Amino acid sequence: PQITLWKRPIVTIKIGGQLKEALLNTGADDTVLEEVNLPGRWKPKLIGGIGGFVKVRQYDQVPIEICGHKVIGTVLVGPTPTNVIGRNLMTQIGCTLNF
Amino acid sequence: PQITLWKRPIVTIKIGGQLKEALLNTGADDTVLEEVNLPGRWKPKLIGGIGGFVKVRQYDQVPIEICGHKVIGTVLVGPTPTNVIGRNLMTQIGCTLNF
Amino acid sequence: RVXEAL
Repeated sequence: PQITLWKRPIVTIKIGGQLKEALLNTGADDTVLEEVNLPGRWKPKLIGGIGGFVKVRQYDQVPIEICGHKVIGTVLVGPTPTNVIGRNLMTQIGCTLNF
Repeated sequence: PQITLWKRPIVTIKIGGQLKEALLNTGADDTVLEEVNLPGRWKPKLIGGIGGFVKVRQYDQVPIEICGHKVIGTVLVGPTPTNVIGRNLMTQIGCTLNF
Repeated sequence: RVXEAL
């Protein structure tokens, strides 16, 4: 699909057997979700945005289906005003900017 | 051009006669820069991101050339960790996400 | 409004 930018580029994902929506975010290196629950071990991490830093759990090799495309990568779980898919997953689906 | 997401989608801009780099950010509604000197009147605004919220100046109708494409629109000036081109300007240059 | 690194 081609997605224009007149509205926020939001897509439906499935992760951990649950359905969420999330913003395709070229401004984000990493993928950050809240209130998903992933199984197993994680590592504590801190991520930074516009107004400061937050603590997140880092999970590796998490299966995520992103607008009907199956991918595996790192998923960070923590406080965020909104769910974000970052470049680490976007490259996996072959997502580009075009102008 | 087409820009893949294996690294940060950073472009060169000219704004108010100064040259800057900025990150093409589908996750930002608005365009936020630091250390730019815009002329004239402006209104205080607060923007939010991950980590919390930042006080900014809002300037309307600011010419800005973004990868050699001339557009006009709202530019926010305030403490950001990186300069961001938002969707408000990206739609003006015809920028889309493709996968 | 304006979305991350480190």
